[PDB]
Amino acid sequence: DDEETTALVCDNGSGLVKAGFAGDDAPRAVFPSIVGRPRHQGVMVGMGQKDSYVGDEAQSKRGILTLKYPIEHGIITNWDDMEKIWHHTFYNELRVAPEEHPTLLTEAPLNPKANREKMTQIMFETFNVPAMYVAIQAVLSLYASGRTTGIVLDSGDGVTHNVPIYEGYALPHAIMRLDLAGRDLTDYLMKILTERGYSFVTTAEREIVRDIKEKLCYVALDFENEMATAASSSSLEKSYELPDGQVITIGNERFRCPETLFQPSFIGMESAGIHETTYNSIMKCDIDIRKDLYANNVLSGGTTMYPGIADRMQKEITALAPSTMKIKIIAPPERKYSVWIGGSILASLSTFQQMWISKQEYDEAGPSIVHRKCF
Amino acid sequence: DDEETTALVCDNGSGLVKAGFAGDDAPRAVFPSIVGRPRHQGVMVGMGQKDSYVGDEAQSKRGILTLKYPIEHGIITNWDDMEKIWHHTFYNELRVAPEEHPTLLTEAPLNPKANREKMTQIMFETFNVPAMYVAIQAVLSLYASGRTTGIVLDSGDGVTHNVPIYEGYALPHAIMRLDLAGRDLTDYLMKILTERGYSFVTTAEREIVRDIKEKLCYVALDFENEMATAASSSSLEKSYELPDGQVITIGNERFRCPETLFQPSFIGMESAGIHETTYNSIMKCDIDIRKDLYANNVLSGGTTMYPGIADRMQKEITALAPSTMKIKIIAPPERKYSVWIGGSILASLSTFQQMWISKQEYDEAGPSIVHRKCF
Amino acid sequence: AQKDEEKMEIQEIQLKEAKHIAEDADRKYEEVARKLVIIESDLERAEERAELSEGKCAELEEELKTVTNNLKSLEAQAEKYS
Amino acid sequence: AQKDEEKMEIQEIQLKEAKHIAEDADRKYEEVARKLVIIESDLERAEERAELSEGKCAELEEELKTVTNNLKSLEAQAEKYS
Amino acid sequence: GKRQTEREKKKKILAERRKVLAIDHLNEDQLREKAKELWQSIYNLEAEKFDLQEKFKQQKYEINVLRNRINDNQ
Amino acid sequence: DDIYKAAVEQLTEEQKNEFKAAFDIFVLGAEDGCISTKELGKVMRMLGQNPTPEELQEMIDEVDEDGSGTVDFDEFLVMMVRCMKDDSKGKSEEELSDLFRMFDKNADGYIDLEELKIMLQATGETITEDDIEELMKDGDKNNDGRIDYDEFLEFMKGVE
Amino acid sequence: ISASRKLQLKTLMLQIAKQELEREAEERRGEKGRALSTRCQPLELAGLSFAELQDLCRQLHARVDKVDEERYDVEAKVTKNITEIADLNQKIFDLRGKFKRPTLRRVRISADAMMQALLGARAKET
Ligand SMILES: Nc1ncnc2c1ncn2[C@@H]1O[C@H](COP(=O)(O)OP(=O)(O)O)[C@@H](O)[C@H]1O
Ligand SMILES: Nc1ncnc2c1ncn2[C@@H]1O[C@H](COP(=O)(O)OP(=O)(O)O)[C@@H](O)[C@H]1O
Ligand SMILES: [Ca+2]
Ligand SMILES: [Ca+2]
Ligand SMILES: [Mg+2]
Ligand SMILES: [Mg+2]
Repeated sequence: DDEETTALVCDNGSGLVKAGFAGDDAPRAVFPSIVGRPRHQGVMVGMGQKDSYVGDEAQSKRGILTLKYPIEHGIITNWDDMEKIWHHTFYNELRVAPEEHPTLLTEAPLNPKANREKMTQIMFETFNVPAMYVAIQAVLSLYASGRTTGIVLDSGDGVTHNVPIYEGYALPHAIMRLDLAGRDLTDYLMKILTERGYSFVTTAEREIVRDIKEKLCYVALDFENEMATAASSSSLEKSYELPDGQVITIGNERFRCPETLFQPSFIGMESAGIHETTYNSIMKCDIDIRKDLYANNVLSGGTTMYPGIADRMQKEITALAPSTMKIKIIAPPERKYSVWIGGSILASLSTFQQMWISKQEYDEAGPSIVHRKCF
Repeated sequence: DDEETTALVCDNGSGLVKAGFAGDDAPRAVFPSIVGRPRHQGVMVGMGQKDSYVGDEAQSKRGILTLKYPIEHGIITNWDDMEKIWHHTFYNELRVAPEEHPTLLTEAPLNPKANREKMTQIMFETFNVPAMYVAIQAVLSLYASGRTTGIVLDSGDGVTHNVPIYEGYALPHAIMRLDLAGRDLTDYLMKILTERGYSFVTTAEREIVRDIKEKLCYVALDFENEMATAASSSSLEKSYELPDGQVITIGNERFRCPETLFQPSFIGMESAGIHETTYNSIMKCDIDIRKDLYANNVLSGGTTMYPGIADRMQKEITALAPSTMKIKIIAPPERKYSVWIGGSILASLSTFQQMWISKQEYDEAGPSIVHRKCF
Repeated sequence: AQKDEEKMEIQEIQLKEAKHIAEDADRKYEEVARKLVIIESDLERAEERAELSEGKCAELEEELKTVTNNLKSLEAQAEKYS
Repeated sequence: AQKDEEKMEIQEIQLKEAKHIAEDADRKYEEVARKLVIIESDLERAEERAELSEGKCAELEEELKTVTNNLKSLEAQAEKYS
Repeated sequence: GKRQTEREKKKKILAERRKVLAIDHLNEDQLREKAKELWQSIYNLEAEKFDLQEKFKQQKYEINVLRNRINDNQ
Repeated sequence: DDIYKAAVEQLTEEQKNEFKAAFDIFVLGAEDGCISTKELGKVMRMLGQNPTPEELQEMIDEVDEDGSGTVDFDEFLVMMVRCMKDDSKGKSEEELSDLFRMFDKNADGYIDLEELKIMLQATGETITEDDIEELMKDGDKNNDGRIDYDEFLEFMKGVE
Repeated sequence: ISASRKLQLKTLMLQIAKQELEREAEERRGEKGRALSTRCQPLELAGLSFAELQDLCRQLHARVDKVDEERYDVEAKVTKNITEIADLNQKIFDLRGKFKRPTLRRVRISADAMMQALLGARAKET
């Protein structure tokens, strides 16, 4: 590289911040988005103890911290912590001053306006970027698949949203946003582990339960048969070693944790599972583009990485859909970073180069410029 | 040396007072902390007989004195005698007036407040030091090892306490203080020696029993096998010459005296041994720092100098702990003075130079300043 | 006086022998301590190498599991397609 | 005679101190040697474990590559089916 | 807030650094003297900017060295 | 430390023989003929001071750094200069950092073989390839072909 | 082989590095002088009346303010960089402190003082 100017494709997310320069294949730095103040007193003098460890540093000292995510469900609830996370991301994980780089944030659909306006105001006043643009997290995941149609189910860690798109024309009346995501699955797993004796309570042990969920849980092809099998044999019980020994054995908690996605009544949510909100999102579309959406169903986001979900979802939709249509579920192996790869592709386009919100435009219309033509 | 001002690192302890200027390797003057008034009448006139011999002088005239320690279990029970001991330490063993030197006392964890407040009031009113600071006896022993984590078992002569520390953040809810220590082992040895015919009763003969304990006793790797071996062969019987002749032969009293540490039921104490209070102190800590504490178990204090204790303790903890974790026991050869070496290191730090309790601060808030920010 | 002279002689002899034994013991202690530090560093290096190898092994296990599941699913789909 | 007796007593005190130093140094040496033996055995076992883990990792790499090739072939077959 | 407050503080500091230039009371010779003073001031500013650039390159090198040391620690 | 040799630079090793002259008053009568400096210091101590053998052992270990057991006069001089240090640690550590920056002209933060070899050539010292690898291992402690500021300082530790 | 020869080799390396540092510092000061002579617009003080002098002073003051803004930005960047360098040096100190603090014992009396006391005034080199 050299002259010229590259764009910063940041992607706030909720659970893992993924960032990197535009035009690559994978994000340069991926690290949890947690800011944890120490909670004990501290007796050693001169140890160089900081007041807040952010990012991946607080996943190693988590034994004496109180980690707290600054993004609850897509929306940002603690602006100071989010500013700290952004500052860390720019200066220590990429080491590029923001004064010389455009930024491309990402935002979930149907989010509060004030969140987006505050985001752009921060990026323009504190970090003082040249130009920033905010994009919907599902259109990027559709970019990365190299398609131009299809209905994308982006089940992140904060919020699961399902944006249908045809021929490049998004259908704003058919977006079905559901707030069940990876975090609720972690909490439900932590709640059902107590049925064997293992109690995880501290906010640090939520990370251990998350690791258990990632490494062991899988989505059952048929729920009742698995419940019957796990209750008779013992071929499912997989063991796992805690960060201090005392291995634990997970029985039928393995496929009961991610089953909450298809039956949100487990955690008390009323709505229908991710297998039926996709069909409802399709049926709201026009009668002539339903075949294409059926054939190009796209999966993205981290939580769709459970082993065996691309078959359960296809079976469910085939049960719901008319018998003639072909149901195909696109599940690329690079699912987790699909949104960021799409963001890199979009930022690398020449046609897109004039859509950025230039700073002089913000100076003339204020932060409310984001809702205007420069979307 | 020259200009400038050096700090006095005193360490009251209970059984041996260790003192010396900050920045050296070993304490300058180490002497027992006993004050013994004469008890007989005295007929020679003009012999220059004093009314109380303190320190190492009363270990040579102990034949006609009644030695009495001024510190029972960490706490100080006889303030006049303790003041006398401090006066001797400052003026005759170091020969430096306290008006020109900061002091750094040490105190066991979980001690009564009044003891600490009276200590600071004495140091500021009678000896009139410029500034004094009180530190917990285990953090210093962790300094001396050059670590920054680890759980330190500081089995002194008065009280055995077990302070776990991680990354410089002490865990106040996991301190397990047990009052079995070297003095109780001396009393138990003096009590089991009577099974062969040797009766030691006088407070002067307690010193002889202490010497026997130091020179002969050792900790058995396996207790039952040693009890069986000592009851059949005679390869263990080691003899020792009293201060007047009449050698004595110690049989299986050799490893039964220090075994009380791992089975406090011998002296009627209910609690569990030093092998199980360490494991309990670890298990109270968070689930993510237990591996580091397992790997960095530190021994300190005088009573942990028994030949063969660093193997018995490791065997016991390995029996208790999960099989995967690695158990390592740090036993530096300079165990006895570990607390004082750590105290010297702490007093020599530049970052610590503003933590002293300056005299004007004491004048403004009274002796209760020690519990405040200047801990 | 003769008793004292004999005692002085034997005391000097045993004193010199003990001092030489002490010198030998100190030298042996120093040498073995240095060798112990060396072996301890070697043990630490072996431990870290083993840890890295085990981590890579676990990652490879996960990858093989995922890809084999994909193969099974695709084979079932191919049979249904025929 | 009295003066030489006093000096003989001093010599005996020095001999006693030499005895104590010799015993302490001997204990030091034996303890350090035993610890070194234990550390050496542990280091050898750790290195053997690391070698075994490396072999396992190599085998896993082979399996992963083979299954990846098979998966690609079946993906092409499924496209033909489509 | 503070970021917009930071921008306002920066521009006000620059305005204060802007000297009150009045030439309605000085002859052409004094005008040339003031021009010489301003040219010396901009010479000092350029020297300071070059020193800052050199120190910034040094600091980038030190940052790279520290990153390499951290990678050694990792 | 350096002033002792500087004032004796124009003279030869006779000073050590002169030292033996002083030793001829106290510790004349050496038997082994090997490294033994504890005797002279202990006899110096025996004139009234408090007995302490740790300092003498430190002195007798400050000479032997090659590890072969041979202690040349140069090792004794190194013991003398490193026992008393005023302008040690290569004067200012800031100068050491500046020279390290000079070493890494590529600004990568890791010193490879080429950088150190070029600096050796600039110095031009005749050092054997075995000695070259000795220096490489002394600096590159983890032996991976890279040297950071800490490794360079450790290699340049006690180097003025 | 001999420790004194290796010490002399290290000293020669240090002196050579110091000489190269001085050479590069002379290069840097020459570059600074050349850049100062180039970037700074020379003062053309011939044939200028009052009004053009006022116009020139105004535009040059504006340019001075602009370059002052740029230099202030670079100064802020340098201050942030040095603050980060100090923070990371403290971090490395935390990662490499502990036992690396200088543990020194004063029982080792200075040999110079001991020789002076025992020998009177005939131990002068030490
Ligand atoms: N391999 C995996 N298997 C199962 N769940 C995973 C896996 N990787 C990540 N997850 C879940 O997905 C979440 C990360 O989702 P991510 O896509 O990073 O969210 P975001 O959209 O905020 O970036 C984690 O919290 C975790 O619960
Ligand atoms: N070499 C030894 N072997 C066994 N026990 C010892 C040894 N040295 C000291 N002790 C015991 O330790 C006690 C001294 O402990 P110390 O660490 O001085 O206590 P404090 O913490 O009050 O300083 C003595 O009373 C003695 O019983
Ligand atoms: Ca380099
Ligand atoms: Ca290296
Ligand atoms: Mg996402
Ligand atoms: Mg103690």
